[PDB]
Amino acid sequence: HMKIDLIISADDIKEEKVKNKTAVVIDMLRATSVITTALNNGCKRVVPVLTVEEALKKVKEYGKDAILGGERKGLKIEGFDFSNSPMEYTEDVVKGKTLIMTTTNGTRAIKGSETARDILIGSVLNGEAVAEKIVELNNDVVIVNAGTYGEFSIDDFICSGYIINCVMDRMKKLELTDAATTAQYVYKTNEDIKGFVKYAKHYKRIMELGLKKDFEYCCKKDIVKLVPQYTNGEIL
Amino acid sequence: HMKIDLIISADDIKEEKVKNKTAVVIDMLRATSVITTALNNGCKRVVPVLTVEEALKKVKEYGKDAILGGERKGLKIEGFDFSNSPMEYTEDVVKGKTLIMTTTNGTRAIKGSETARDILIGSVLNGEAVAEKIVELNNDVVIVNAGTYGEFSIDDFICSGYIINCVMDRMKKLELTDAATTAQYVYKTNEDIKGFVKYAKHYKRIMELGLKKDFEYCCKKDIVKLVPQYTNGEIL
Ligand SMILES: O=C(O)[C@@H](O)CS(=O)(=O)O
Ligand SMILES: O=C(O)[C@@H](O)CS(=O)(=O)O
Ligand SMILES: [Mg+2]
Ligand SMILES: [Mg+2]
Repeated sequence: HMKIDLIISADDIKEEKVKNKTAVVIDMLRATSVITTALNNGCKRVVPVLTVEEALKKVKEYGKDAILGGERKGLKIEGFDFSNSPMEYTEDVVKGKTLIMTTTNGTRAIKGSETARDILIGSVLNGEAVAEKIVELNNDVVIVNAGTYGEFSIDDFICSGYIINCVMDRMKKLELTDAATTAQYVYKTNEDIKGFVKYAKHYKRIMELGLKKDFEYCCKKDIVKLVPQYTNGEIL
Repeated sequence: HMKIDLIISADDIKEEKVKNKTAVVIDMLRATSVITTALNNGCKRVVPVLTVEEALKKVKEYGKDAILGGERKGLKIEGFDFSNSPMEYTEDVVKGKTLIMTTTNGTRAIKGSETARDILIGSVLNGEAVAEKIVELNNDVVIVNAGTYGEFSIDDFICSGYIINCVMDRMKKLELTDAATTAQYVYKTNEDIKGFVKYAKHYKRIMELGLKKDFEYCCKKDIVKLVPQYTNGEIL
Protein backbone atom coordinates (compact mmCIF):
# COMPACT_ATOMS: atom_id res chain seq x y z
CA HIS A 1 0.00 0.00 0.00
CA MET A 2 1.15 3.43 -1.11
CA LYS A 3 1.34 5.98 1.73
CA ILE A 4 0.31 9.64 1.26
CA ASP A 5 1.39 12.38 3.67
CA LEU A 6 1.10 16.16 3.71
CA ILE A 7 3.42 18.89 4.95
CA ILE A 8 1.67 22.15 5.78
CA SER A 9 4.33 24.76 4.87
CA ALA A 10 7.86 25.45 3.58
CA ASP A 11 8.92 26.09 7.22
CA ASP A 12 7.58 22.70 8.32
CA ILE A 13 9.54 20.44 5.98
CA LYS A 14 11.63 17.80 7.74
CA GLU A 15 13.99 15.73 5.58
CA GLU A 16 12.87 12.39 7.00
CA LYS A 17 9.34 13.08 5.75
CA VAL A 18 10.63 13.87 2.26
CA LYS A 19 13.66 11.71 1.44
CA ASN A 20 13.23 8.95 -1.20
CA LYS A 21 9.53 9.74 -1.67
CA THR A 22 7.48 11.19 -4.49
CA ALA A 23 7.23 14.84 -3.34
CA VAL A 24 4.53 17.04 -4.82
CA VAL A 25 5.12 20.75 -4.29
CA ILE A 26 2.08 23.06 -4.20
CA ASP A 27 1.95 26.87 -4.26
CA MET A 28 -1.25 27.36 -6.28
CA LEU A 29 -1.51 31.12 -5.77
CA ARG A 30 0.67 31.46 -7.73
CA ALA A 31 4.19 29.96 -8.15
CA THR A 32 3.31 26.38 -9.14
CA SER A 33 0.46 27.66 -11.31
CA VAL A 34 3.06 29.81 -13.05
CA ILE A 35 5.60 27.02 -13.45
CA THR A 36 2.93 24.65 -14.75
CA THR A 37 1.56 27.19 -17.22
CA ALA A 38 4.93 28.37 -18.49
CA LEU A 39 6.20 24.85 -19.18
CA ASN A 40 2.93 23.90 -20.83
CA ASN A 41 3.41 26.92 -23.14
CA GLY A 42 6.77 25.65 -24.41
CA CYS A 43 9.17 27.13 -21.91
CA LYS A 44 12.43 25.20 -22.01
CA ARG A 45 13.15 25.15 -18.32
CA VAL A 46 12.42 26.90 -15.05
CA VAL A 47 15.30 27.52 -12.63
CA PRO A 48 13.98 28.32 -9.11
CA VAL A 49 16.26 30.30 -6.78
CA LEU A 50 15.97 31.75 -3.27
CA THR A 51 17.38 35.26 -3.70
CA VAL A 52 17.28 38.07 -6.20
CA GLU A 53 21.08 38.17 -6.18
CA GLU A 54 21.33 34.49 -7.14
CA ALA A 55 18.67 35.10 -9.89
CA LEU A 56 20.74 37.88 -11.49
CA LYS A 57 23.78 35.64 -11.43
CA LYS A 58 21.82 32.77 -13.05
CA VAL A 59 20.84 35.02 -16.02
CA LYS A 60 24.48 35.40 -17.00
CA GLU A 61 24.83 31.59 -17.01
CA TYR A 62 21.93 30.93 -19.38
CA GLY A 63 22.62 33.82 -21.82
CA LYS A 64 20.20 35.48 -24.35
CA ASP A 65 17.40 32.96 -23.73
CA ALA A 66 17.02 33.68 -20.00
CA ILE A 67 14.14 35.67 -18.55
CA LEU A 68 13.52 36.89 -14.96
CA GLY A 69 10.20 36.35 -13.16
CA GLY A 70 8.56 35.81 -9.74
CA GLU A 71 7.67 38.19 -6.90
CA ARG A 72 8.19 39.67 -3.50
CA LYS A 73 5.03 40.37 -1.48
CA GLY A 74 3.15 39.40 -4.66
CA LEU A 75 4.67 42.33 -6.61
CA LYS A 76 6.98 42.37 -9.64
CA ILE A 77 10.64 42.64 -8.60
CA GLU A 78 12.57 45.74 -9.77
CA GLY A 79 14.58 44.93 -12.95
CA PHE A 80 12.73 41.62 -13.68
CA ASP A 81 10.97 40.81 -16.95
CA PHE A 82 7.77 39.38 -15.53
CA SER A 83 5.85 39.11 -12.33
CA ASN A 84 4.15 36.01 -10.89
CA SER A 85 0.92 36.05 -12.90
CA PRO A 86 0.44 32.92 -14.98
CA MET A 87 -1.17 34.98 -17.82
CA GLU A 88 1.97 36.83 -18.66
CA TYR A 89 3.81 33.56 -19.50
CA THR A 90 2.23 33.12 -22.90
CA GLU A 91 3.78 30.85 -25.55
CA ASP A 92 4.96 33.91 -27.48
CA VAL A 93 6.83 35.17 -24.44
CA VAL A 94 8.23 31.90 -23.06
CA LYS A 95 8.69 29.42 -25.87
CA GLY A 96 12.23 28.03 -25.76
CA LYS A 97 13.28 30.42 -23.02
CA THR A 98 14.85 29.74 -19.62
CA LEU A 99 12.81 31.18 -16.74
CA ILE A 100 14.84 32.19 -13.70
CA MET A 101 12.45 32.71 -10.80
CA THR A 102 12.36 33.45 -7.14
CA THR A 103 9.15 33.71 -5.11
CA THR A 104 7.93 34.27 -1.57
CA ASN A 105 6.77 30.63 -0.88
CA GLY A 106 6.83 28.17 -3.83
CA THR A 107 10.57 28.38 -4.64
CA ARG A 108 11.53 27.74 -0.96
CA ALA A 109 9.30 24.62 -0.84
CA ILE A 110 10.91 23.28 -4.07
CA LYS A 111 14.46 23.63 -2.76
CA GLY A 112 13.31 22.20 0.61
CA SER A 113 12.24 18.94 -1.06
CA GLU A 114 15.67 18.14 -2.65
CA THR A 115 16.10 14.79 -0.92
CA ALA A 116 12.95 13.28 -2.48
CA ARG A 117 13.29 10.61 -5.15
CA ASP A 118 11.04 12.65 -7.48
CA ILE A 119 9.96 16.25 -7.04
CA LEU A 120 6.72 16.99 -8.93
CA ILE A 121 5.17 20.39 -9.44
CA GLY A 122 1.46 20.45 -8.78
CA SER A 123 -1.44 22.86 -8.99
CA VAL A 124 -5.16 22.79 -9.64
CA LEU A 125 -4.38 23.20 -13.33
CA ASN A 126 -2.49 19.88 -13.58
CA GLY A 127 -4.01 18.01 -10.62
CA GLU A 128 -5.33 15.05 -12.59
CA ALA A 129 -2.08 14.64 -14.52
CA VAL A 130 -0.11 14.79 -11.24
CA ALA A 131 -2.25 12.03 -9.79
CA GLU A 132 -1.55 9.96 -12.87
CA LYS A 133 2.22 10.50 -12.48
CA ILE A 134 2.03 9.64 -8.78
CA VAL A 135 0.49 6.27 -9.59
CA GLU A 136 3.06 5.55 -12.34
CA LEU A 137 5.93 6.42 -9.98
CA ASN A 138 4.53 3.82 -7.58
CA ASN A 139 6.31 5.20 -4.51
CA ASP A 140 5.08 6.69 -1.23
CA VAL A 141 4.01 10.31 -1.50
CA VAL A 142 4.38 13.50 0.44
CA ILE A 143 2.42 16.58 -0.63
CA VAL A 144 4.49 19.59 0.30
CA ASN A 145 2.35 22.71 0.74
CA ALA A 146 4.41 25.89 0.36
CA GLY A 147 1.87 27.68 2.57
CA THR A 148 2.32 31.42 2.88
CA TYR A 149 5.06 32.95 5.00
CA GLY A 150 5.70 29.61 6.68
CA GLU A 151 2.10 28.95 7.61
CA PHE A 152 -0.62 26.53 6.80
CA SER A 153 -2.62 28.02 3.91
CA ILE A 154 -6.10 26.92 2.87
CA ASP A 155 -5.39 27.33 -0.88
CA ASP A 156 -2.46 24.90 -0.87
CA PHE A 157 -4.32 22.54 1.48
CA ILE A 158 -7.50 22.20 -0.58
CA CYS A 159 -5.41 21.81 -3.71
CA SER A 160 -3.59 18.95 -1.94
CA GLY A 161 -6.98 17.44 -1.22
CA TYR A 162 -8.04 17.68 -4.83
CA ILE A 163 -4.91 15.89 -5.95
CA ILE A 164 -5.23 13.20 -3.28
CA ASN A 165 -8.81 12.72 -4.43
CA CYS A 166 -7.63 12.24 -8.00
CA VAL A 167 -5.16 9.63 -6.82
CA MET A 168 -8.04 7.88 -5.06
CA ASP A 169 -10.09 7.95 -8.25
CA ARG A 170 -7.20 5.97 -9.78
CA MET A 171 -6.69 3.55 -6.91
CA LYS A 172 -7.85 1.95 -3.69
CA LYS A 173 -4.46 0.59 -2.39
CA LEU A 174 -3.80 3.75 -0.38
CA GLU A 175 -2.99 4.74 3.19
CA LEU A 176 -3.45 8.44 4.03
CA THR A 177 -2.03 10.20 7.07
CA ASP A 178 -4.55 12.19 9.08
CA ALA A 179 -3.23 15.43 7.47
CA ALA A 180 -3.92 14.00 4.01
CA THR A 181 -7.29 12.57 5.01
CA THR A 182 -8.25 16.04 6.33
CA ALA A 183 -7.18 17.85 3.13
CA GLN A 184 -9.11 15.36 1.03
CA TYR A 185 -12.13 15.90 3.30
CA VAL A 186 -11.97 19.67 2.86
CA TYR A 187 -11.74 19.22 -0.92
CA LYS A 188 -14.43 16.51 -1.14
CA THR A 189 -16.88 18.89 0.67
CA ASN A 190 -15.95 21.88 -1.53
CA GLU A 191 -15.19 20.39 -4.97
CA ASP A 192 -15.48 23.68 -6.81
CA ILE A 193 -12.44 24.86 -4.77
CA LYS A 194 -13.04 28.61 -5.51
CA GLY A 195 -15.58 29.01 -2.73
CA PHE A 196 -13.51 27.69 0.12
CA VAL A 197 -10.26 29.37 -0.85
CA LYS A 198 -11.99 32.70 -0.11
CA TYR A 199 -11.52 31.82 3.62
CA ALA A 200 -7.71 31.76 3.21
CA LYS A 201 -5.86 34.72 4.77
CA HIS A 202 -3.77 34.85 1.55
CA TYR A 203 -6.90 35.39 -0.53
CA LYS A 204 -7.28 38.86 1.00
CA ARG A 205 -3.74 39.56 -0.16
CA ILE A 206 -4.46 38.35 -3.69
CA MET A 207 -7.53 40.59 -3.72
CA GLU A 208 -5.80 43.71 -2.50
CA LEU A 209 -3.27 43.22 -5.32
CA GLY A 210 -6.18 43.18 -7.87
CA LEU A 211 -5.43 39.62 -8.94
CA LYS A 212 -9.02 38.43 -9.42
CA LYS A 213 -8.08 37.19 -12.94
CA ASP A 214 -5.14 35.13 -11.65
CA PHE A 215 -7.34 33.72 -8.85
CA GLU A 216 -10.06 32.52 -11.25
CA TYR A 217 -7.48 31.08 -13.62
CA CYS A 218 -5.59 29.15 -10.90
CA CYS A 219 -8.84 27.52 -9.80
CA LYS A 220 -9.41 25.92 -13.22
CA LYS A 221 -9.19 22.11 -13.05
CA ASP A 222 -7.23 19.86 -15.38
CA ILE A 223 -6.35 22.26 -18.15
CA VAL A 224 -2.68 21.26 -18.17
CA LYS A 225 -1.65 17.62 -18.89
CA LEU A 226 2.00 18.22 -18.08
CA VAL A 227 3.76 17.36 -14.82
CA PRO A 228 6.86 19.44 -14.37
CA GLN A 229 9.65 17.86 -12.44
CA TYR A 230 12.51 19.43 -10.46
CA THR A 231 15.82 17.65 -11.06
CA ASN A 232 19.35 18.91 -10.40
CA GLY A 233 18.26 22.54 -9.89
CA GLU A 234 16.04 22.72 -12.96
CA ILE A 235 12.41 22.16 -13.78
CA LEU A 236 11.45 20.60 -17.13
CA HIS B 1 -8.41 41.60 17.90
CA MET B 2 -7.38 38.37 19.57
CA LYS B 3 -5.41 36.01 17.29
CA ILE B 4 -5.91 32.22 17.37
CA ASP B 5 -3.36 29.80 15.89
CA LEU B 6 -2.95 26.04 15.89
CA ILE B 7 0.11 23.79 16.04
CA ILE B 8 -0.44 20.33 14.61
CA SER B 9 1.85 18.17 16.80
CA ALA B 10 4.38 18.02 19.65
CA ASP B 11 7.15 17.74 17.01
CA ASP B 12 5.95 20.90 15.25
CA ILE B 13 6.13 23.35 18.15
CA LYS B 14 8.33 26.38 17.49
CA GLU B 15 8.97 28.72 20.43
CA GLU B 16 8.12 31.89 18.50
CA LYS B 17 4.60 30.55 17.93
CA VAL B 18 4.16 29.84 21.64
CA LYS B 19 6.02 32.44 23.72
CA ASN B 20 3.91 34.98 25.70
CA LYS B 21 0.63 33.55 24.36
CA THR B 22 -2.24 31.65 25.91
CA ALA B 23 -1.28 28.07 24.95
CA VAL B 24 -3.95 25.38 25.04
CA VAL B 25 -2.56 21.85 25.02
CA ILE B 26 -4.74 19.07 23.58
CA ASP B 27 -4.24 15.29 23.74
CA MET B 28 -7.88 14.18 24.00
CA LEU B 29 -7.22 10.46 23.59
CA ARG B 30 -6.23 10.41 26.36
CA ALA B 31 -3.66 12.46 28.36
CA THR B 32 -5.50 15.79 28.64
CA SER B 33 -8.78 13.95 29.24
CA VAL B 34 -7.01 12.20 32.10
CA ILE B 35 -5.49 15.36 33.55
CA THR B 36 -8.82 17.18 33.30
CA THR B 37 -10.75 14.34 34.92
CA ALA B 38 -8.27 13.70 37.70
CA LEU B 39 -8.10 17.34 38.76
CA ASN B 40 -11.86 17.65 38.59
CA ASN B 41 -12.05 14.66 40.98
CA GLY B 42 -9.99 16.42 43.65
CA CYS B 43 -6.47 15.48 42.68
CA LYS B 44 -4.04 17.93 44.25
CA ARG B 45 -1.65 18.26 41.36
CA VAL B 46 -0.42 16.56 38.23
CA VAL B 47 3.33 16.54 37.52
CA PRO B 48 4.02 15.68 33.83
CA VAL B 49 7.44 14.21 32.98
CA LEU B 50 9.13 12.90 29.83
CA THR B 51 10.72 9.66 31.04
CA VAL B 52 9.92 6.76 33.30
CA GLU B 53 13.20 7.31 35.12
CA GLU B 54 12.33 10.93 35.92
CA ALA B 55 8.83 9.77 37.07
CA LEU B 56 10.31 7.31 39.59
CA LYS B 57 12.58 10.03 40.90
CA LYS B 58 9.63 12.45 41.26
CA VAL B 59 7.73 9.94 43.48
CA LYS B 60 10.46 10.14 46.10
CA GLU B 61 10.11 13.95 46.12
CA TYR B 62 6.36 14.01 46.77
CA GLY B 63 6.28 11.17 49.37
CA LYS B 64 3.26 9.02 50.48
CA ASP B 65 0.72 11.05 48.49
CA ALA B 66 2.30 10.44 45.07
CA ILE B 67 0.87 8.06 42.50
CA LEU B 68 2.27 6.91 39.11
CA GLY B 69 0.18 6.96 35.91
CA GLY B 70 0.32 7.36 32.11
CA GLU B 71 1.33 5.00 29.30
CA ARG B 72 3.66 3.77 26.64
CA LYS B 73 2.03 2.64 23.37
CA GLY B 74 -1.28 3.13 25.21
CA LEU B 75 -0.41 0.42 27.78
CA LYS B 76 0.12 0.64 31.55
CA ILE B 77 3.82 1.04 32.41
CA GLU B 78 5.44 -1.74 34.50
CA GLY B 79 5.50 -0.73 38.21
CA PHE B 80 3.00 2.18 37.82
CA ASP B 81 -0.22 2.54 39.80
CA PHE B 82 -2.53 3.46 36.96
CA SER B 83 -2.69 3.54 33.22
CA ASN B 84 -3.99 6.37 31.00
CA SER B 85 -7.73 5.69 31.21
CA PRO B 86 -9.67 8.61 32.67
CA MET B 87 -12.08 6.19 34.47
CA GLU B 88 -9.46 4.86 36.79
CA TYR B 89 -8.84 8.35 38.27
CA THR B 90 -11.91 8.37 40.47
CA GLU B 91 -12.22 10.75 43.44
CA ASP B 92 -11.63 7.85 45.83
CA VAL B 93 -8.34 7.06 44.12
CA VAL B 94 -7.02 10.58 43.44
CA LYS B 95 -8.40 12.97 46.02
CA GLY B 96 -5.53 14.95 47.56
CA LYS B 97 -2.92 12.88 45.78
CA THR B 98 -0.04 13.97 43.52
CA LEU B 99 -0.16 12.34 40.08
CA ILE B 100 3.21 11.82 38.44
CA MET B 101 2.64 11.03 34.77
CA THR B 102 4.45 10.45 31.56
CA THR B 103 2.71 9.73 28.25
CA THR B 104 3.46 9.13 24.58
CA ASN B 105 2.18 12.55 23.26
CA GLY B 106 0.39 14.85 25.77
CA THR B 107 3.25 15.24 28.28
CA ARG B 108 5.74 16.20 25.50
CA ALA B 109 3.35 18.90 24.19
CA ILE B 110 2.96 20.35 27.73
CA LYS B 111 6.70 20.66 28.30
CA GLY B 112 7.09 22.02 24.73
CA SER B 113 4.82 24.98 25.54
CA GLU B 114 6.87 26.27 28.55
CA THR B 115 7.50 29.72 27.10
CA ALA B 116 3.79 30.61 26.88
CA ARG B 117 2.34 33.17 29.26
CA ASP B 118 -0.37 30.69 30.32
CA ILE B 119 -0.48 26.97 29.56
CA LEU B 120 -4.05 25.62 29.70
CA ILE B 121 -5.06 21.99 29.55
CA GLY B 122 -7.92 21.33 27.18
CA SER B 123 -10.10 18.46 26.07
CA VAL B 124 -13.63 17.87 24.85
CA LEU B 125 -14.66 17.44 28.48
CA ASN B 126 -13.72 21.01 29.46
CA GLY B 127 -13.92 22.73 26.06
CA GLU B 128 -16.50 25.33 27.02
CA ALA B 129 -14.71 26.20 30.25
CA VAL B 130 -11.40 26.53 28.33
CA ALA B 131 -13.02 28.95 25.92
CA GLU B 132 -14.24 30.97 28.85
CA LYS B 133 -10.72 31.09 30.36
CA ILE B 134 -9.26 32.07 26.99
CA VAL B 135 -11.53 35.10 26.80
CA GLU B 136 -10.78 36.12 30.42
CA LEU B 137 -7.02 35.85 29.78
CA ASN B 138 -7.51 38.27 26.88
CA ASN B 139 -4.27 37.35 25.11
CA ASP B 140 -3.50 35.82 21.71
CA VAL B 141 -3.93 32.06 21.60
CA VAL B 142 -2.15 29.07 20.21
CA ILE B 143 -3.82 25.66 20.34
CA VAL B 144 -1.09 23.08 20.65
CA ASN B 145 -2.20 19.67 19.37
CA ALA B 146 -0.06 16.88 20.84
CA GLY B 147 -0.88 14.78 17.76
CA THR B 148 0.28 11.19 17.87
CA TYR B 149 3.92 10.23 17.39
CA GLY B 150 4.71 13.71 16.09
CA GLU B 151 1.96 13.79 13.51
CA PHE B 152 -1.18 15.67 12.81
CA SER B 153 -4.04 13.75 14.44
CA ILE B 154 -7.72 14.19 13.62
CA ASP B 155 -8.85 13.74 17.28
CA ASP B 156 -6.74 16.63 18.56
CA PHE B 157 -7.60 18.74 15.51
CA ILE B 158 -11.38 18.45 15.77
CA CYS B 159 -11.16 19.06 19.50
CA SER B 160 -9.22 22.25 18.70
CA GLY B 161 -12.06 23.20 16.37
CA TYR B 162 -14.66 22.63 19.04
CA ILE B 163 -12.81 24.86 21.44
CA ILE B 164 -12.26 27.58 18.83
CA ASN B 165 -15.97 27.39 18.10
CA CYS B 166 -16.75 27.91 21.77
CA VAL B 167 -14.49 30.95 21.81
CA MET B 168 -16.42 32.26 18.81
CA ASP B 169 -19.71 31.71 20.62
CA ARG B 170 -18.29 34.08 23.26
CA MET B 171 -16.88 36.67 20.89
CA LYS B 172 -16.61 38.19 17.44
CA LYS B 173 -13.30 40.16 17.87
CA LEU B 174 -11.22 37.25 16.56
CA GLU B 175 -8.64 36.57 13.87
CA LEU B 176 -8.01 32.88 13.08
CA THR B 177 -5.03 31.52 11.18
CA ASP B 178 -5.89 29.22 8.29
CA ALA B 179 -4.99 26.19 10.48
CA ALA B 180 -7.48 27.33 13.11
CA THR B 181 -10.15 28.21 10.56
CA THR B 182 -9.75 24.69 9.09
CA ALA B 183 -10.06 22.95 12.48
CA GLN B 184 -13.15 24.99 13.28
CA TYR B 185 -14.57 24.04 9.87
CA VAL B 186 -14.01 20.33 10.50
CA TYR B 187 -15.70 20.66 13.89
CA LYS B 188 -18.58 22.86 12.68
CA THR B 189 -19.41 20.18 10.02
CA ASN B 190 -19.17 17.30 12.53
CA GLU B 191 -20.42 18.74 15.83
CA ASP B 192 -21.00 15.37 17.45
CA ILE B 193 -17.20 14.81 17.18
CA LYS B 194 -17.44 10.99 17.70
CA GLY B 195 -18.22 10.29 14.06
CA PHE B 196 -15.29 12.06 12.51
CA VAL B 197 -12.68 10.91 14.99
CA LYS B 198 -13.24 7.37 13.66
CA TYR B 199 -11.20 8.49 10.58
CA ALA B 200 -8.12 9.17 12.76
CA LYS B 201 -5.28 6.63 12.42
CA HIS B 202 -5.01 6.72 16.26
CA TYR B 203 -8.61 5.56 16.59
CA LYS B 204 -7.62 2.15 15.22
CA ARG B 205 -5.01 2.01 17.97
CA ILE B 206 -7.53 2.93 20.66
CA MET B 207 -9.81 0.20 19.31
CA GLU B 208 -7.21 -2.52 19.21
CA LEU B 209 -6.47 -1.74 22.87
CA GLY B 210 -10.21 -2.30 23.70
CA LEU B 211 -10.68 1.28 24.85
CA LYS B 212 -14.20 1.83 23.49
CA LYS B 213 -15.29 3.05 26.97
CA ASP B 214 -12.49 5.64 27.16
CA PHE B 215 -13.28 6.77 23.59
CA GLU B 216 -16.98 7.39 24.33
CA TYR B 217 -16.14 9.14 27.58
CA CYS B 218 -13.53 11.48 26.03
CA CYS B 219 -16.07 12.58 23.43
CA LYS B 220 -18.48 13.91 26.08
CA LYS B 221 -18.85 17.70 25.88
CA ASP B 222 -18.67 20.16 28.76
CA ILE B 223 -18.84 17.81 31.71
CA VAL B 224 -15.86 19.42 33.45
CA LYS B 225 -15.94 23.15 34.42
CA LEU B 226 -12.30 23.21 35.48
CA VAL B 227 -9.37 24.49 33.44
CA PRO B 228 -6.13 22.99 34.63
CA GLN B 229 -3.07 25.10 34.21
CA TYR B 230 0.61 24.13 33.92
CA THR B 231 2.87 26.41 35.96
CA ASN B 232 6.43 25.80 37.14
CA GLY B 233 6.36 22.07 36.33
CA GLU B 234 3.00 21.38 37.96
CA ILE B 235 -0.62 21.28 36.90
CA LEU B 236 -3.31 22.51 39.31
O1 LIG C 1 2.53 37.09 -0.78
C1 LIG C 1 2.03 37.08 -1.92
O2 LIG C 1 1.02 37.74 -2.28
C2 LIG C 1 2.70 36.21 -2.92
O3 LIG C 1 3.06 35.01 -2.24
C3 LIG C 1 1.74 36.00 -4.07
S1 LIG C 1 2.28 34.84 -5.12
O4 LIG C 1 3.07 33.74 -4.48
O5 LIG C 1 2.89 35.49 -6.30
O6 LIG C 1 1.10 34.22 -5.73
O1 LIG D 1 -0.34 5.47 21.42
C1 LIG D 1 -1.32 5.35 22.18
O2 LIG D 1 -2.24 4.51 22.03
C2 LIG D 1 -1.36 6.27 23.33
O3 LIG D 1 -0.94 7.55 22.86
C3 LIG D 1 -2.78 6.27 23.87
S1 LIG D 1 -3.02 7.46 25.01
O4 LIG D 1 -2.22 8.71 24.77
O5 LIG D 1 -2.95 6.87 26.36
O6 LIG D 1 -4.43 7.84 24.94
MG1 LIG E 1 1.16 29.21 -1.12
MG1 LIG F 1 -3.01 12.99 20.71
